[PDB]
Amino acid sequence: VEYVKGYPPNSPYIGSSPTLCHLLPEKAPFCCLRLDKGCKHNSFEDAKAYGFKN
Amino acid sequence: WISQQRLSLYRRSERQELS
Amino acid sequence: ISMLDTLLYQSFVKDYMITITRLLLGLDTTPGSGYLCAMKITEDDLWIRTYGRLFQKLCSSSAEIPIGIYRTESH
Repeated sequence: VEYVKGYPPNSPYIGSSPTLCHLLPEKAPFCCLRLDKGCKHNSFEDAKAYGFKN
Repeated sequence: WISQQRLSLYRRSERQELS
Repeated sequence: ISMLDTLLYQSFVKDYMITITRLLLGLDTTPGSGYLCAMKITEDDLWIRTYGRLFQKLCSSSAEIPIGIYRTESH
């Protein structure tokens, strides 16, 4: 997946510092953030199954 | 994107942030 | 948390001290600003022996300035 430089849209507090952070092109769903249960997107239970480089 | 985006956020005042 | 509580007490004599700390941390990044990096001295980098001569190569080639060093001795 590619990345795009930009300021993150949702700042969780008011007085926050905006910075460029290698954002995702598509805004990801809440299910795909969780590892433990693989949803209908990329069914991976553990973190090793993703195959993280670095 | 690179040049115009960075200087715009720095000069941005508190009232401009809240809006 | 109590280690950088001293920061605020130092800020009385030095107004800049908070702003310069956050620029190192990479929070309040202005357009013309830097960031902290880590160049590990591998077996190839032993070509340079001293910290003074390390200052030359970094400054001349890629316009970088070192603050300090982090050693890992066997003991």
